[PDB]
Amino acid sequence: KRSKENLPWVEKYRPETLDEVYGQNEVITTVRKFVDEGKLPHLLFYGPPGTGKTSTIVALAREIYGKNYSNMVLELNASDDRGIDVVRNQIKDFASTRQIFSKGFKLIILDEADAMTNAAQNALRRVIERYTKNTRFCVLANYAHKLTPALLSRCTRFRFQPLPQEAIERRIANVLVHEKLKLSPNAEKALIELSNGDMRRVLNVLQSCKATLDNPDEDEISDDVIYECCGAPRPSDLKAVLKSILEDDWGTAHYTLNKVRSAKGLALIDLIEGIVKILEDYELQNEETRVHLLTKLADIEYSISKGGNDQIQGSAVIGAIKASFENETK
Amino acid sequence: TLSLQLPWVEKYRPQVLSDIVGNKETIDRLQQIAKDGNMPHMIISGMPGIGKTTSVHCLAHELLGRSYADGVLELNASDDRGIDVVRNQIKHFAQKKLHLPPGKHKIVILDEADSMTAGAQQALRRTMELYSNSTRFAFACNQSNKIIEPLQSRCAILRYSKLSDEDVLKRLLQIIKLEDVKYTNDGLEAIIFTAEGDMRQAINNLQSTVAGHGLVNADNVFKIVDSPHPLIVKKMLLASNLEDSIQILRTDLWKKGYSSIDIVTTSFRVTKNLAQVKESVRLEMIKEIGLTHMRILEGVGTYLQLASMLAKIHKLNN
Amino acid sequence: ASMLEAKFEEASLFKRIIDGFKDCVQLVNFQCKEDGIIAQAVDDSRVLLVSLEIGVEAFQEYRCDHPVTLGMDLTSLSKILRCGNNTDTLTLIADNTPDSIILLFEDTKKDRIAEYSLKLMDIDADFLKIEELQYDSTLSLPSSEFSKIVRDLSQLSDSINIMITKETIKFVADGDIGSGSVIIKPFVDMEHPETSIKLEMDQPVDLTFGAKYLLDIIKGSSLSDRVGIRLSSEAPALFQFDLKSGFLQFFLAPKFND
Amino acid sequence: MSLWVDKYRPKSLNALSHNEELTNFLKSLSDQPRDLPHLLLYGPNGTGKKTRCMALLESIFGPGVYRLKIDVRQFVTASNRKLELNVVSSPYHLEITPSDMGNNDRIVIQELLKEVAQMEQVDFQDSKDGLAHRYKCVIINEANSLTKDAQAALRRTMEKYSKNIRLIMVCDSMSPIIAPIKSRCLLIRCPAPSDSEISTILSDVVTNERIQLETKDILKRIAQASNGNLRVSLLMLESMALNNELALKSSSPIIKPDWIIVIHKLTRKIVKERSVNSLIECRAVLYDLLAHCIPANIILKELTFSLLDVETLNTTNKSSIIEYSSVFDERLSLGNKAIFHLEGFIAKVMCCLD
Amino acid sequence: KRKISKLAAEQSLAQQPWVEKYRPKNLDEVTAQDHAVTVLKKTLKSANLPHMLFYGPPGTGKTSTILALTKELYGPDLMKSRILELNASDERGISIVREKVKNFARLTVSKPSKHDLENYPCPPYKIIILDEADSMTADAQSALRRTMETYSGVTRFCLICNYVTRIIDPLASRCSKFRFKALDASNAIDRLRFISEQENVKCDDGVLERILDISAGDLRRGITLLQSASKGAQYLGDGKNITSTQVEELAGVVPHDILIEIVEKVKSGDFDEIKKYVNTFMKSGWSAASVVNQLHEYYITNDNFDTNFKNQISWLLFTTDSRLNNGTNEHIQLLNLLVKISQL
DNA sequence: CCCCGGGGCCCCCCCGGC
DNA sequence: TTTTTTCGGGGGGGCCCCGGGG
Ligand SMILES: Nc1ncnc2c1ncn2[C@@H]1O[C@H](COP(=O)(O)OP(=O)(O)OP(O)(O)=S)[C@@H](O)[C@H]1O
Ligand SMILES: Nc1ncnc2c1ncn2[C@@H]1O[C@H](COP(=O)(O)OP(=O)(O)OP(O)(O)=S)[C@@H](O)[C@H]1O
Ligand SMILES: Nc1ncnc2c1ncn2[C@@H]1O[C@H](COP(=O)(O)OP(=O)(O)OP(O)(O)=S)[C@@H](O)[C@H]1O
Ligand SMILES: Nc1nc2c(ncn2[C@@H]2O[C@H](COP(=O)(O)OP(=O)(O)O)[C@@H](O)[C@H]2O)c(=O)[nH]1
Ligand SMILES: [Mg+2]
Ligand SMILES: [Mg+2]
Ligand SMILES: [Mg+2]
Repeated sequence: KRSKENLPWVEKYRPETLDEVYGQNEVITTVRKFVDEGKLPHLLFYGPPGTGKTSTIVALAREIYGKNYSNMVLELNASDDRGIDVVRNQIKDFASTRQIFSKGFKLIILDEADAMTNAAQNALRRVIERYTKNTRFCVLANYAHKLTPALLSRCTRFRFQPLPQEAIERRIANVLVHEKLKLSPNAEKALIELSNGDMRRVLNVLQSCKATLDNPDEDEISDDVIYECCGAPRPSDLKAVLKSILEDDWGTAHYTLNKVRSAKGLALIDLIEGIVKILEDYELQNEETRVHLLTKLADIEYSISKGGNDQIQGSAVIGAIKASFENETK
Repeated sequence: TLSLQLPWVEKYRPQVLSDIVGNKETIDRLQQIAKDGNMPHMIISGMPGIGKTTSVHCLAHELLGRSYADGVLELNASDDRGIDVVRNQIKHFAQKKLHLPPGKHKIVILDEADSMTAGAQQALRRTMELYSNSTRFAFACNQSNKIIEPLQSRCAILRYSKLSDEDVLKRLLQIIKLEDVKYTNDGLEAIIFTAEGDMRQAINNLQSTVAGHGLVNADNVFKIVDSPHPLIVKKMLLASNLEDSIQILRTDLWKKGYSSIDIVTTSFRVTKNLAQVKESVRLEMIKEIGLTHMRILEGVGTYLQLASMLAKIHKLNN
Repeated sequence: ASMLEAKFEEASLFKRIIDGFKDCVQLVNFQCKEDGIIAQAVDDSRVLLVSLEIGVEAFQEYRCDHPVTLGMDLTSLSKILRCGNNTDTLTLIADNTPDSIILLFEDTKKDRIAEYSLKLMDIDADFLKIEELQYDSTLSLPSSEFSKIVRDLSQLSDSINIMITKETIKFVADGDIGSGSVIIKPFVDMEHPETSIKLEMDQPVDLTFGAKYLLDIIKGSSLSDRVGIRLSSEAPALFQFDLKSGFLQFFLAPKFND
Repeated sequence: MSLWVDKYRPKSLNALSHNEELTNFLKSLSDQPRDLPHLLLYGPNGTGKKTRCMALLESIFGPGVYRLKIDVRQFVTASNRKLELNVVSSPYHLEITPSDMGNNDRIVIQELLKEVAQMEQVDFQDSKDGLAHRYKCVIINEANSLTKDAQAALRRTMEKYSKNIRLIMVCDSMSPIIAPIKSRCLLIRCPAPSDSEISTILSDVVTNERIQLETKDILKRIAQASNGNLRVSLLMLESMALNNELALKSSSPIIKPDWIIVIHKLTRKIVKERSVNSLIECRAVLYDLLAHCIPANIILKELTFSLLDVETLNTTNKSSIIEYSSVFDERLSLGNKAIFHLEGFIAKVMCCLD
Repeated sequence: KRKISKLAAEQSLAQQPWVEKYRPKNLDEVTAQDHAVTVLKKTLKSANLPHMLFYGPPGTGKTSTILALTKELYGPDLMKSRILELNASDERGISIVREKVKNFARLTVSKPSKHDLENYPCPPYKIIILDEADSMTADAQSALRRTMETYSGVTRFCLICNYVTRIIDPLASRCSKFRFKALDASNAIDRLRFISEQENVKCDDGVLERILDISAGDLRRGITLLQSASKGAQYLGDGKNITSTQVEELAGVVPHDILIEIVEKVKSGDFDEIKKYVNTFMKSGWSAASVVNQLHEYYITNDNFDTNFKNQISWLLFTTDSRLNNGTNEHIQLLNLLVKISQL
């Protein structure tokens, strides 16, 4: 904990103010409007991993209370005990008592509330209803099916979308400026493609790419560096494998798959996922082809998830694709 | 800003039984009980945000007048309601001597009683029977099945139903006139449609829309309240072509940040409540959905699994 | 044993100080500097703030080269302090960039040495200035009477209401089984100036506090024979126990009046 | 006296009489036992895997390995449930069967084995090389029955404390063993003895016990009926000798187990009658078999192979039967209530036959 | 009791099994994981090690890599106080994660000694290593999410697994992912040859390559096979070279003649003959997985079968392998597979 | 120096979806 | 016309033993 430069990039680049949260303009604008006019309701933030929920709520707490927000809000997460007794005693005491420092309202942040038991959620209902005049609740979740309907009825919901491309590009530009790094356009495209809308993945991969350069001061990060550090297949490899499967005999396809995998030690799961993404754009005459492709590839993925024999699984992928595409003729 | 605006669900909480919309017969019966007296042991069950707690509190207030503080004992899930509590505190309250008007009794309001343990409910039986001459019990719950049969036998069952769109519109218009809210017919229609009979949700959504955009129209309402994903799932499952279902899955659910577990659970529920389709077909689809749900629970929460589930459902429906 | 060396001539004083607020907070940062030791902690419910100060007059010897922050779990510290006899001097020892604190109990008469080490913890707490406020009312009364009143009233209700009016202090509790009210008036006896009750009022006040927090606070009565209560509307209530060199302060937030 | 299967069990590597190549490999392993890795012996049941393991232990340490005692160990679960474990111990090795604790087998791995692993040997057990033995051997019987969590717990225990203990596991099949465990063990195949070797062993027992034999063909028939199981062949020889006043004739019939006869009767009934009432009676028979400690997997295998030996069935029926047997054997592997899967298999077979 | 004097670490290691004896001791002894080892080495000077998720197939060098990294980072003396290792052999319930892991993560880093600061980098944080993290329950994993982020300034987490899908999505998001590749004759031959030379093992040309092919991505299995072959050669005491046939015999690979007989029986198509042959075959104790792998190799690579036959047999083999992976009866599954192939 | 009140563990018993 | 498995949470009965009072 010497300096901020000894931290992982995911934590080192955590937004400190609402102005640094990207890709959530609608939610940020709405919550800022609520806070400015003192019309903050009970909030629920539902979204996938690494979209800015915790960052946004902490930034909102800073906006409301200032630099000393930590002593003016009650933050509980999955790493803490949040049983029914905790709800009855600690949350109830915090919600029904005035602030020690200031004279403002009180904020309770139940991060990862989807991990809370049903009994505690039920106990929270009357606590929320009874102390609304002076207390507000913020719930954060990735899975809404774990939240009781009663709790959902009492909260205003905001959905955090997967981060758009433009927000990721702007944050990457900021990180490159801070770190004195060069990123090629194709490298940025590949990084955004592999991120799948998660900023944490982008930051971790960028840190690994920087660590992979011999001389980061002048060396530039190319798509080759990204693929090498992440150990992911290149688009050319996927295209070649798919072409061999769809246009060559069994021996040639098997040899091509083995050679492509052994060239860089690729994983079969990555090849399957990339081929599925490519095939999703194909215009197929017969629906049976798509049905068989999806079912067989899902079965192969599930089997791979439990281990098994890699060679048999690869041959199964080849055979499944060939058999499914055999239906396009008639 | 350290100020807080009082929520309209609290600012406009009904204070008398006359201000409660919906369930006309039940509210009329409660009004008659309040006017006459001799309140019996009662259990009120219904769905969230329809006016059960409001009804019970209004009844108690109008029945007991100035003696509300001394003659009402309110316990909810946020309080301790164990066997010791039932055996000591509730029993003491029942045995308490309190002079009341000729036809009034002390009231114990056990809100969210469906969360009480079996032992406490068993202990309540003799307390209710012995001191019925001075104390009466009111239960409010979401699931009446959770109340043990011996308690149900001693109580009067007053079941509440979902509020119709007319009652919701009436209450919303009253609140709008009180608050001077600019609105349009499409906005109110969208609010009512998204509320789904939950008055608290409708009022909260209206207040949020007014705070965020001012004008309550369809555009702002949808900007605040998202389209219910169960309806999107229902559209996905009833699509004619597998391509359309896959497109819906990829664009309206997967790219909107909905988790695979949520999607599969919603699909299971929607298929269960899909009366338009034959029961056997629904059972086959439920089997496939269960297979996919187990796979997701094992950790394979990918879009390919959901696509395969949709393909298998399409094959079944062919 | 180079940077920080602070010797309590009596090892029981530090044990009493820790016991005064060990049931209120668990993780505490002790800041030691040339003019003594300070500490501030906030309860988990964030309703009570504990502030301890010990000057250099409270140590037989005290040496601190540079300011040092020691994060401790009060349960472990109390466990360690319970292993020392009442007739042994207690030396606190810490070095540069410390990961531990050394507690050394010495009995020169018996030539007995007992050295314990307690691992430090990383606590991200910044000392929050307790800005001085001109309180409406300020009173002082013997700690034993306040403890007795609090304990008696806690049996009836979980909330105790304190009303300060001209020439009168009233503690009221209302509960399921009944109610209670204790009324005291400022009284001075020159013969024994330790049972006196002193009050200075500028604006009458009425504030309700949780009974459990008052029960925790009254545990500091073992440190001082008197307790000073400062109350003012729209501000936390201050309960101060004065030590020989320093003090122990509790800031308790009142309950919302609604 | 002791049964002939036990009285004539070899006690040394040089006393083994079948699978000479395996004997040579084991002798090579025991030549320099200081760096011996963990061993996993896999093979058909009743072949001599435990006998060979004990012989290898005797070669490494000495005859004292056969001085076996039985102790009892206590275990406590998270719910304060007291469990007893029977441990077979020797001055040089321990024997444990964690499957006796069922789902609690993990505890035995987490506490007992670990406790032995952490304890360094301080007994001056001088070896052939002149230096005292350094490690203590632990045998895990029925290792294929261990739960996946116990196998996972075994991994770092094997890796970290290899200098203090060495594991010898014995299994009928390696299919239930997780890949990390197989990676950590030296795998040793134990082939079943040939018919000639079984006949030689049986003739040796006969001449040692002074049993009248009309011809040597009876021993060959016994070996053939045993299907390569030496324990079964020896026990069958003893049973036949007892049933014929220690005088075996060329017409003496092969004695079959009671459960085998019940399964054959069930197969005949299934082939003859295919209806719901027949299914109910089959359920009754299955319950009777299961109540008396007949494993479900054994029942399924025996039923499948008995059905496949029926002469009235055609190729399609047999193919369907084997497919259903595979599916329902997987179901049994992934299930709890065995009767459910057995009834499903019988119903599917009944449908296919019609 | 006579008692035995304590044995030095060097001689103790010299008498260990080859897998433990030749475990990498520093980051330079890891053979074919440069894409991650280079990044980990760069962290030695950057001193900003992130949370790590090592995932890969068995015996690829994950535990060795983490141990070597911790040693290189801290030194033999400071390593113990800076490391908290929990594996599948320890209780790791939600209570443990909430209390013990959190308490260790919140602790101040142990003060390095003067010698340690002169020699080793000694970064200002400790490391928690959750080996076999895929065995932890979902709730226990969820309990780590905010603990990882809150105390990143003094603690870094390393999770090691074989099946990445068993790690919940939030944790995988929080961790920088390192995939460990399978070790084959093209990337691990140098290490195996070095081990063979250090042990003076005499092998024919291609024997080590054959061992690595048989191991199928697991270097631990290859080293164990090499040690077994060396022991056999030493016991024989003839001075001859190890051969591929001996390696196959030690590895349980079915002889080619038996495979040809099985293939001919399948080609015949007679159910009874196949059943009798399989009954005789299962008495040899051959592992069903090896038989299925060899059948796959024989059939997929054979040029005498058409596309449709290969398409069907690939799915048949995949189904049989999946069923075997669940711990099923080998005899029944093998017979079913052979019959189904015979009916193609 | 001995008895009584009340905090803290220890042990066991039942649920788990909409 | 009768009666089973596992974690985790919650509840509830039972002591145990420190502290404080007499
Ligand atoms: N909108 C964002 N803008 C900039 N950085 C982001 C954003 N979202 C996530 N990040 C980055 O990823 C890190 C984690 O962001 P979080 O706010 O913790 O996401 P999260 O949605 O709360 O994750 P979960 O739900 O606990 S898995 C931040 O410190 C940022 O570095
Ligand atoms: N029939 C109603 N008439 C007017 N307002 C209502 C009505 N029902 C609900 N509301 C409003 O929504 C708020 C909450 O109503 P509640 O009585 O708490 O619903 P509920 O049935 O108790 O919900 P649950 O079962 O405890 S989740 C009230 O303060 C009212 O402002
Ligand atoms: N990359 C490698 N370089 C050198 N030796 C290796 C390598 N990988 C495995 N080994 C050897 O095999 C032995 C075991 O390696 P491990 O690090 O334990 O593999 P692992 O990935 O941790 O196994 P799992 O995932 O727990 S089954 C090492 O002691 C080495 O002798
Ligand atoms: N004469 C002789 N009998 C053997 C031999 N191997 C095994 N047996 C006999 O076969 C019996 C069963 O062998 P067992 O070790 O239980 O096989 P396992 O079930 O695979 O462990 C033993 O009681 C021995 O008597 C051998 O090599 N020679
Ligand atoms: Mg978060
Ligand atoms: Mg309610
Ligand atoms: Mg490992």
